[PDB]
Amino acid sequence: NYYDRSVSPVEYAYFDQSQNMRAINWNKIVDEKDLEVWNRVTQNFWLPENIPVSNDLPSWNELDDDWQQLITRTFTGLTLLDTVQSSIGDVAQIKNSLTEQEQVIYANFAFMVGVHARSYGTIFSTLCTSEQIEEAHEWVVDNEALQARPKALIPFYTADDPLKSKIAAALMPGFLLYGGFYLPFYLSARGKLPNTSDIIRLILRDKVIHNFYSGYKYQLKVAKLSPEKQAEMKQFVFDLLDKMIGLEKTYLHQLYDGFGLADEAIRFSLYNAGKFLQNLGYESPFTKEETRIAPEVFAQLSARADWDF
Amino acid sequence: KELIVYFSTQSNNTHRFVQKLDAESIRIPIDEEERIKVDEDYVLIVPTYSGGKVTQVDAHGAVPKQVIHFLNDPDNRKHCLGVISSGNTNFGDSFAIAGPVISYKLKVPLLYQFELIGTKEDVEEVNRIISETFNA
Ligand SMILES: Cc1cc2nc3c(=O)[nH]c(=O)nc-3n(C[C@H](O)[C@H](O)[C@H](O)COP(=O)(O)O)c2cc1C
Ligand SMILES: [Ca+2]
Ligand SMILES: [Cu+]
Ligand SMILES: [Cu+]
Repeated sequence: NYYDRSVSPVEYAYFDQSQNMRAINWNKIVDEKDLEVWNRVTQNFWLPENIPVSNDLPSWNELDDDWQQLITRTFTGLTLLDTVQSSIGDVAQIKNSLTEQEQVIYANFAFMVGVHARSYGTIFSTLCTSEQIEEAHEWVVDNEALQARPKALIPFYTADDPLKSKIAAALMPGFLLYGGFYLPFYLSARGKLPNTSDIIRLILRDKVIHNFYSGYKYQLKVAKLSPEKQAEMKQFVFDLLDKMIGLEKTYLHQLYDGFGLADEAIRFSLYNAGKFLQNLGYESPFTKEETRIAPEVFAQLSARADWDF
Repeated sequence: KELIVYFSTQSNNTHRFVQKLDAESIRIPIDEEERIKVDEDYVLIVPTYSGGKVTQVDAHGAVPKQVIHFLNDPDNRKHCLGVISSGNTNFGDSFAIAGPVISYKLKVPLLYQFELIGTKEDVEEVNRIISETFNA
């Protein structure tokens, strides 16, 4: 069989030049889950241009300068995390792929997280001034608590431990941005910036699959390690999440300082930390109570919260 | 005679949730060439795979094809006491919508909704709801 005596180009390029290269085979698929994910993320393609946030101007102009600045700062902070994941995180996963299709799916992830980062620009272009925009960028660069979070993850992407790189790749869409995503849902529960929330919901529809897929591939790799190394990787995950929860809490208490949103934002963050663990195959230690947010804010996330007959 | 019929893809999230429950469970096969016969009353537990499609919510593919094939057999259909559905709230208005779709098609109660492999509380609650469903 050609497949067992050949390597994918990315394997050839970075790991093994002793074998000839095989073209991707979409006709004989190793893992049907890859086809399931590829079909959904490509069929779910969208651009921020096709959501008109001009209809948010009325509700935006009613907000005072402090709230407008909070929104601009929060979203520029999320832009940084998407820039990290698009330019470093998702592309770094390509060479560590178990399957050929996975290599192309992570190329889609990198592009679409790029679209996420671009979408915040579309919102700012419509609502904010040139001064408000540059102020948010200055604020992100000089915010040490903000900078600490991506600075903690990037080393895993550039280092030579594929499993630790994969955990980081799941943690970004699985956890790190939800502290910020609380704000648009909080506002849309008060009928404020409703079209902005439609962009957030399209972003979440991508990130939920990104977290699932990175988590799915992590579980397939760790399952091949000895029981000892599996226990070591589980300890690393809980230790890394503990550290990242610490940095996120520090950041959100500064971000939401004087707005009183930090408590709910952190509970929403921990809710998603629980789902991050579950999609890595580990039990969530968080209770229903300590991950609870206001029903009206959760309603903005989800209102839901061949047949022969 | 407490019994669960469930479906789970290769990711085995729904499988792991069901194996934590008290009641005996039977898996609907992933392979579309394979079918099962169930001749005892069961609660159906299934994940959602519509992928947050919008036309308004597009419920196409919410119910996996293997679950449709299973329910299409009227011998299997008649034994369903109710449906529990799973998914992820980050799919928004498409969250766990396999449940409502099956609830409507079968005329059976939507008993519960959960996420991924479920929490301690989900196990506790689903154990109780299944016990009450079979007793009542
Ligand atoms: C391609 C894809 C589409 C999905 N679509 C939905 C959806 O429309 N609604 C939802 O609540 N969850 C959705 N999910 C989340 C899954 O239902 C969730 O991961 C579930 O735990 C999978 O169960 P399984 O591992 O037993 O197949 C989707 C997941 C994938 C990979
Ligand atoms: Ca999921
Ligand atoms: Cu602004
Ligand atoms: Cu992502």
